[PDB]
Amino acid sequence: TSGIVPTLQNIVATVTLGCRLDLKTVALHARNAEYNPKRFAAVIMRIREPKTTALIFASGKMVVTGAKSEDDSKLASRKYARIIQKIGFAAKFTDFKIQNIVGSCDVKFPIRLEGLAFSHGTFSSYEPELFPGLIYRMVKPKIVLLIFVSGKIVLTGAKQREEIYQAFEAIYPVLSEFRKM
Amino acid sequence: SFNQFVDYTLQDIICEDSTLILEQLAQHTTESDNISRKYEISFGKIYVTKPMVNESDGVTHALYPQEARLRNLTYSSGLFVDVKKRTYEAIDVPGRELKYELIAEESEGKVFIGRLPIMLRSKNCYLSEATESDLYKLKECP
Amino acid sequence: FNMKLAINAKTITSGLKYALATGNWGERAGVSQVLNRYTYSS
Amino acid sequence: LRRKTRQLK
Amino acid sequence: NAEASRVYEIIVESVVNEVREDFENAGIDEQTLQDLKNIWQKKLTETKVTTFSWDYLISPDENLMLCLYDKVTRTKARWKCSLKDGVVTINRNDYTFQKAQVEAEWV
Amino acid sequence: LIGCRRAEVARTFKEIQSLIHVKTKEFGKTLNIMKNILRGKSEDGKIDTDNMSGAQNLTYIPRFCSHLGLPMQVTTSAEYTAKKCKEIKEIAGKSPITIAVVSIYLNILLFQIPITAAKVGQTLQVTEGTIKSGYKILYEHRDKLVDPQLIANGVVSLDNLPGV
Amino acid sequence: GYYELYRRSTIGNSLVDALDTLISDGRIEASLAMRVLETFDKVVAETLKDNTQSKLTVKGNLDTYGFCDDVWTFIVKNCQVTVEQSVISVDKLRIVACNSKKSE
Amino acid sequence: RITTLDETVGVTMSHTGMSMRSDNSNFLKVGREKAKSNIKSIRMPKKEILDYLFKLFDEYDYWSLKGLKERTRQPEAHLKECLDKVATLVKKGPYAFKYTLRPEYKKL
Amino acid sequence: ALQANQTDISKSHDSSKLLWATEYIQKKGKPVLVNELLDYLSMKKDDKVIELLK
Repeated sequence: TSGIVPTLQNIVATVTLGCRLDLKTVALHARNAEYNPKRFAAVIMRIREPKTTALIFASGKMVVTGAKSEDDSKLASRKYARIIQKIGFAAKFTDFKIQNIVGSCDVKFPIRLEGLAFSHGTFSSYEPELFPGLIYRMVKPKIVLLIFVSGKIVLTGAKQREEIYQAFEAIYPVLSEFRKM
Repeated sequence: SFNQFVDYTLQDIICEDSTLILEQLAQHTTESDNISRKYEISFGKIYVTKPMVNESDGVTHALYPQEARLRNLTYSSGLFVDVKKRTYEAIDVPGRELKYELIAEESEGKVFIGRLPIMLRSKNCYLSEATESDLYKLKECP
Repeated sequence: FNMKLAINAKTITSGLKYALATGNWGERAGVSQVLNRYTYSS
Repeated sequence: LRRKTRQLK
Repeated sequence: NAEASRVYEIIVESVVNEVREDFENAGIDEQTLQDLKNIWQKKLTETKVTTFSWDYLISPDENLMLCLYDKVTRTKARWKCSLKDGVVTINRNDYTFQKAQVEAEWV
Repeated sequence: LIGCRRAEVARTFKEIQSLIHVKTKEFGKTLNIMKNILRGKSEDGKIDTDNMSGAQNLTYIPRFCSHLGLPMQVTTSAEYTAKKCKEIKEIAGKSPITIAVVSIYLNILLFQIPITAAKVGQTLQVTEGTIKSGYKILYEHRDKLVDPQLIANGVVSLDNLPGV
Repeated sequence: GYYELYRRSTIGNSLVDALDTLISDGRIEASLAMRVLETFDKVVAETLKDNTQSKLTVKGNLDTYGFCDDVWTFIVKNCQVTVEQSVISVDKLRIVACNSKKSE
Repeated sequence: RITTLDETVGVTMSHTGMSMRSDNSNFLKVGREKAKSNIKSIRMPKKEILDYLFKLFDEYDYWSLKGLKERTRQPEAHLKECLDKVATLVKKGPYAFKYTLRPEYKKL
Repeated sequence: ALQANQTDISKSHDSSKLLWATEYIQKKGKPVLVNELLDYLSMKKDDKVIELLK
């Protein structure tokens, strides 16, 4: 009905290796590493071809972010695992789960945030003195949407590409009902 | 009596215990913490406004006796006092008297300390400067 | 340290208002009475 | 030890 | 660079003036200071750096900067570094700086 | 904050923070939790009305105008300007505090009251740059931000509004 | 404590060469050479901190970055370096930076 | 005589109660003064802090927990394991509340 | 890197060596000859730490 498919900006994925790593050695022998114990208890590294950032902990846990697609995230995680293997630590690809999906879109018209906050008061939370965007907590699917006056919608919380599309399709009518002028 | 009180006795009362000084001694636990501080709060002059009322929404406006009587409001004015906040510090060498010195932190503003009821036809009331025509306009009996 | 909380104006305001509204000259009795307006001489 | 906070008149 | 030459002269003078006390502790003769000064100066002039009075992993002729950083930050593609009290060698030429700003883009 | 809103005397986040030393993140999180609890108990066991809305910028204007010492006529004109200011999409997204402050400043310069933006922003704790920027947006629609009755009676016309 | 990165510079490398040549000649003790290096760090730090006022800026594209043990390491490729005037084109500039706040 | 303010009452009261303006005073800012400073540390291997603790004990034989956290610059969670492994706390002795090396190794 | 990281058994103080020896002994199911201890710490000759352990 809407005719516009929201585009996924970010992908947060989690992977495990099952082996203990030496952060000092990884930092010294890695091209792009940032090991600051005072700052954080993990090594921050980044790769360019996928344009992604990975946080690697001493417990063998890796958190990949920045991927624009599920297969791109898979490729980035595989390359990270290969980099660690080349470093020498016993790292094997294991459970890779996407824990967060972020998407964006625009409805191409202004939206009455006060009207939405009054009509749908069980799901919306509008406090314009802190953030200039209404927060809508859709219950099914369980997702959080940020609605702005400029007609831009940000979706976050989905674990799969289906949930975010379903949420946008379910929120489009109530958004259209509250168009300014 | 009321005029004398408001004119002089308020300042006299505030000029008795104006200074309150709290001293935090060295509290010797390590050689890197041996400075002793002294915080002083002092009251200076006192200012009194004209009778005013603040509404529920937070808007304040001048109050007249007729409106006070009709609205069950207290005919009173606000009291303000200048407050000086000083802080001294000294090196607490063991077994010696201290020499408190200002640490270049001497803050100094008017602080609201309550509302003083105002006797009618007094120096601080609106009707003391009102003529017969002014009283008739203000709905007061000459 | 917040001066707005260090100094509570309600102390003075409520003390004076109570002592004047009621005749209890504290925090003697009958110090304050409702003015008689039955007649001018009264 | 002292009370680390006292009033001087 | 005149400033670089002056700083280098200051460094060598300070080193030779300060090492004397330690040398006397070791009981080495005075002429060793002259020998060290001469050899060091000859090395400096031999380098011909400036005019003088006398993959995913990590693997003179290479340009190199050695300094201290006061604060480094980045914004999603850009790195900004504030450096101070450093010395840089570029194309066999040596320079010294009290402060420096690095503004790079991480492609 | 919830009580102030429920009493139609709603205050602002900064105003409450001036007394209670709590940072914005914690304050907002706690406020949201409390609102959810109140809604849940209102359903299971009213609580909210039009006042429960967040912006409600109309309620702030009288108190800000009182702080600045402006007359009630200027206060009413500022209320009208703020009420009509929500029709502009370029300003409706701004904070209600900024909307009210900009409307008040516009009416101040409309009535030529000798109060500069440097003092308006100092008294209401708003950046002077922000005030003047908002004035720039509202100047392009000044015509819809002035009371027809006022401009017809002639207390002041559109002319008394300098534009950059 | 003072960092030893200055030993990698031209002056530090020349000093190391001279001290090692004298060590090979046998006229200087190795511990004495270590003492010389320790004093060299101090003198270099003090003179560089107190006797310089030039400012230079480098703009380019980062090729590799890293941080470890409070020691930043950057590699800027295809960069322009300006001092006080004249711009210098550099194909590859390596930067190693230690913390400004000396670690005691 | 007392001084009376002739300014508008609202203008005079703008600084009272819940005001938009935030206080800029620095008086009695003890919370800020002590909260600004904060530093943490990493779990260096026990094999080094253990010798460090032996030399510290040689320096002094009755050393408090706060002083130990300050000097060793270590978290209490990790510090307690080694401190219990090597030393013990005297609770009833005159030097109460002070960790001291166990007699097994002290009597040497 | 790990070979370099591994620290020489020559600790700063003898008490550390004794404590490590005691822990290593306690983590054994059966008594270990002096040969195992020598393989553990690189002190083949008679050591004051060994004497203190006795």
